[PDB]
Amino acid sequence: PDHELVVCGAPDAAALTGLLTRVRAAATALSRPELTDLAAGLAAAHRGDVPARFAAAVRDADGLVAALDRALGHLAEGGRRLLDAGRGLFLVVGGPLRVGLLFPGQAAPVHPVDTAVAQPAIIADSLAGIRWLDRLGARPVGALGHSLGELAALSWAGALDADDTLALARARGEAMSAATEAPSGMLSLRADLAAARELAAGTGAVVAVDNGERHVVVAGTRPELDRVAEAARHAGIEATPLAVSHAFHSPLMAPAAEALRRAAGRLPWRRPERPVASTVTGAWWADEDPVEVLVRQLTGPVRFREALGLLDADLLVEVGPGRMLSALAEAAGRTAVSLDAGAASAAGMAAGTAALFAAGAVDDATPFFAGR
Ligand SMILES: [Cl-]
Repeated sequence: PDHELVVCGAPDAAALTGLLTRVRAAATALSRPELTDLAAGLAAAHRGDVPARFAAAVRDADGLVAALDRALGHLAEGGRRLLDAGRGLFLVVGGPLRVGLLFPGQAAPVHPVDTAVAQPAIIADSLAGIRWLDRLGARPVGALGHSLGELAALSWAGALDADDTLALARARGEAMSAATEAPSGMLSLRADLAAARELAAGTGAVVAVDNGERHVVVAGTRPELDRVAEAARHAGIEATPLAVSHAFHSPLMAPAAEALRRAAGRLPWRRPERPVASTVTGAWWADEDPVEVLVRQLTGPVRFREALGLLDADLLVEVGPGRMLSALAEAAGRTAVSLDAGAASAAGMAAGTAALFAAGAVDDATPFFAGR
């Protein structure tokens, strides 16, 4: 892997200080294979009930020394909690913390693209992510899925098996690409929901995605989006056209409901057994009919702002390809990191697994070192 995961722990903060000091000494000027040994040994020896925890995703020994120095300096001034998702560095004394999951939708990297291809590809990566959390015994407090991601969240929560979920994603991708006729698309506004509704009022365009206080996407035909783009310029609101050929999350997707209602209606749906904050309802999932919810998801808005606000969590882990949702979460002042499931680069796997270990949501990092 291009990044190594280095974890360790101790019974308390004083003991962790002593260990990190020894590890720092042992790490200086190690070659890459030597660092791998040091890391693999630490993961084997520091797993189970590990009261005070450190985890970092590092490119080399000098990155490891830099991480240890930050953690040591933090401990030295009496700090008990350092969570730097953008540097893959996590220190927690006296956790566990509450961790929530984020499942991305399209517009996510596909391991513009045809939505019939992208949807099952993305869901296949998210389902691989779920197999990783399962291999780790991860205990998050709940999940949300943005758009297409609601399907992966529901599969994580036990509402639908992996094979039926992937089959649904294929059928949904096919239905959605079958729906539009007249040129249409999406326009992202750097503005809140009320400002977007003011710009869209009377234009024909509607709110498609409510991401946050500074990010709301509207959808409509091309003449409708041009009216909003004109209004946004006059109001001094920044409007960015999206590279998509369909309105999504608007009434122009209604013709897909027949095909999707059929596909979804044959499946063995179960009640979710874990909490899911829905971006269709903006509420906790509480015994909804999943078919009716998936059908109105075609035409209604993505309620990501509302769903993220429900998910009470100190740290969020994105389980899917790319890092779109972690970027949205950080825009809301939340702490988030992505596993970047399916990527060529191990960067996200290392950083995401480090976050899950330091937060106490997984007890054993050894699966990172298996089958190299
Ligand atoms: Cl394992």
